[PDB]
Parts: sequence; C-alpha cells; structure tokens
Amino acid sequence: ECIENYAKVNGIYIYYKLCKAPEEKAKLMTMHGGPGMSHDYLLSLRDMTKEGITVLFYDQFGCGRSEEPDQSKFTIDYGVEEAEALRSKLFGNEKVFLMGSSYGGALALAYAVKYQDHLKGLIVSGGLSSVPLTVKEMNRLIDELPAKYRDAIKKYGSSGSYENPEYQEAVNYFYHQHLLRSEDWPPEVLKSLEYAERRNVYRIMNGPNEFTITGTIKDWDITDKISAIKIPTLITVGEYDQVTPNVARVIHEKIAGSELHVFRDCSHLTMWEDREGYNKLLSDFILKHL
Ligand code: PRO
Ligand code: PRO
Repeated sequence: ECIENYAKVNGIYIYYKLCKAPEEKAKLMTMHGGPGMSHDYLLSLRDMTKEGITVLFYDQFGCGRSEEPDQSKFTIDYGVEEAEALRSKLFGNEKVFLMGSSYGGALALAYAVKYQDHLKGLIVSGGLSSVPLTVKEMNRLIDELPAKYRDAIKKYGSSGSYENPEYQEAVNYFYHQHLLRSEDWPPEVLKSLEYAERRNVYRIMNGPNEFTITGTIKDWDITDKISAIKIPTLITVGEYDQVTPNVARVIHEKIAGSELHVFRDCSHLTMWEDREGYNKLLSDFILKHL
C-alpha cells in the first residue's frame, strides 16, 4: 500500500502513487507509454522498493485518473513541463532518477534535454528519440508478419477500418509478438490499455494503435538533441520489441557512457516478461550512481 493522491499541476489535477522505500537510497520517477495509457502497467517496478528504491508513479495529463487540459496542450513539450512541476512540487530540489517506458521513454528523453540538472540517471526501456524511425521499423515488423495479417493491416488500415475483425486479429497477433509475449497479460497492463481507449489522449497524440502512429506526434524527432545528455543513462529493449533494438541503438549512440541491454525472449513490456531480470538490472544501475 503506497500513498495515492491528487497534485494540482499547471492548473489541473494529476494523480500520483508514491511507493517509498524503507531504507530509501534514491527515488525513481516513472513515465508511462502511449501517450494516453497509464502508470498501471508499470506497477511491476514497485519491487524496486525492496531494494531501497522509492518509486514515483503518475498518470500524465489526460491519462488514467488525471484530468485533461486544453487540447492545444496535448504535446510532449507540455508533458515535460508537467514532469518538472510535479518533480519540483513533490520533491523540491532533490535530484532524481527518471525512467521512461515506450512513449514515456521519448518523453523522458525530451525532459533530460532540458532538465537533466534535476536528474542523477536516466533509464529508457523500449523508448525512442524519433517517431518516424520507430515507424519505419515497425513497418518492417509488419511486413515480417504472416501474409494474412500483413495484408489485413494494409488493406483495412488504408481505409481506417480499424474495427474490422480481421484487422483486430492482425493487431492482437502483432502484440502477442512485439508488445507482450505471454499467455495471459497481467491486469495491470490490461488496465493501461483500457485507459488509452477510454480517454482521448491516445486517440489524438498517438493514433489508432501501437503500429499506427497518426497522432500529433507523427513528426516528432529530437535525435539531434539527446546528444547533450551526460548523466548515467541505461537503455533497454526487448529482443522482439515493437520499438526495435535499432531504435534503441540510435539513442545509445547519442548518449556517451550509456548502456544498451537487449533482453532475449522479451519484447516491449519487458518488465513483465522478465520481471526479476528487469527489476534487477534497473536497481543495479541505480545503486551504481547514487
Ligand atoms: O507507447 C507507444 O504507444 C509508442 C507509440 C507506438 C509505438 N510506441
Ligand atoms: O485496439 C487497439 O489496438 C488499441 C491499441 C492500444 C489499446 N487499443
């Protein structure tokens, strides 16, 4: 049982769950993917507390339990100013370890470029610095899928017929291959997905699905700026992650001293596929740069 509460940031209420660590050695701020999902599917990281690591979970604007601002503010740039404000409001000047998953990773990167002075380390899992690149890679993944699912994605996708059952099949197949490779997904994940579909952030900023980025982040690309990051950076990417290792490499190539860890048999939600290993490597990294 962690403490849950509402924080008023930039004129709106943001829900956050703080799981303090007994003999806390450091704090970890987390950023969920999407955009438009929730912190829920990241709960697995809570195990970090037993390692003396406090973990801050929170639903970004318009996500999960938080309220949406003006649509004109559905941007990554705003998401950054939201993270800082929360950081500043919840912890003050105390520096912290920022972690970002998927979109949260791209968001985390944008944050570091501006407020790395408030960070001690950066952990990017399945993240990205360029949306277009992430898109071209996924396309390769699609063409690598069974003909039926590949032609169903191109056929029904070019028409916006995402409701199509066949299209749906191709989507879930893709997910059970590059999003999460396991029989039954944990409730935590299903809720984040449930949230993305309930709120309006995922529909506007991201688009129809994971491999269909028609949202307002279509052209985003700060690969040319992530180079200014100097803090201890840890990058992870599933072997079959929807955001391919090539996307993780481009990042790891711009951040000197960064580490790249490709988890075998894992995909996107590596924190669930390999909970132990994931939580381990992340805590090891942190406990190395206090
Ligand atoms: O977490 C997400 O939704 C981003 C955008 C699609 C690929 N990964
Ligand atoms: O139906 C889909 O594929 C989208 C993907 C995120 C959750 N719902």
